[PDB]
Amino acid sequence: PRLRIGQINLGGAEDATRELPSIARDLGLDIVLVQEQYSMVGFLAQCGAHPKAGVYIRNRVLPCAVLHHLSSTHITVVHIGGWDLYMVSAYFQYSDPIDPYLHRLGNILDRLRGARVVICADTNAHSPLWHSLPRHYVGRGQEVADRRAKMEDFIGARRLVVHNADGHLPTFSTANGESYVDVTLSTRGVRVSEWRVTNESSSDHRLIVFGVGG
Repeated sequence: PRLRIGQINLGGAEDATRELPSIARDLGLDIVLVQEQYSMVGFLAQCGAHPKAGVYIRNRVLPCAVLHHLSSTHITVVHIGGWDLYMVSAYFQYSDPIDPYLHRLGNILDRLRGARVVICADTNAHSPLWHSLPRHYVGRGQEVADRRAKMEDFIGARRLVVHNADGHLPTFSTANGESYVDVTLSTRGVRVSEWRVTNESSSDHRLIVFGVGG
């Protein structure tokens, strides 16, 4: 009927990474787009020596192709056969300029022009688009403001849809407080349903779950 997707930054923790299979089984997730995984595990599609993004395919039989020419350590691109859907897991390194990542994503979207694409990214950016509070993106310095602007400009230029729904738990919780930096986007036309933030993961980030159609 519809694919069940998970999105989660694992904080580089081995335990949070190793608990994914059980969570996927419990919630019936088909695919989980991860960031900051403990890469030494063996159930993740990931690229490079020290990947910061990856894709976990709970059911191996599901036809899934990792697009090598479009993937890198921080952005993993896969194509799900049958559902004719491209999915992207991305990690925008905290404290580093966001520009390089947007250019990379832009190139990916250019090469996948006309296709159905879903992007699960830890943007480490704050915007009312994904329900960040005013105190998260206003009065927090020029970098936060610039990062927000660049992300919003990108989303607009690429005509992408933000699926994060209002009224849900913050996607990131630490000692400094709670924030919303994990975003679920897609090209126009892709139907995303039941989007929600859960407390299934032991990571400081909260596992996002949603469904996508064929």
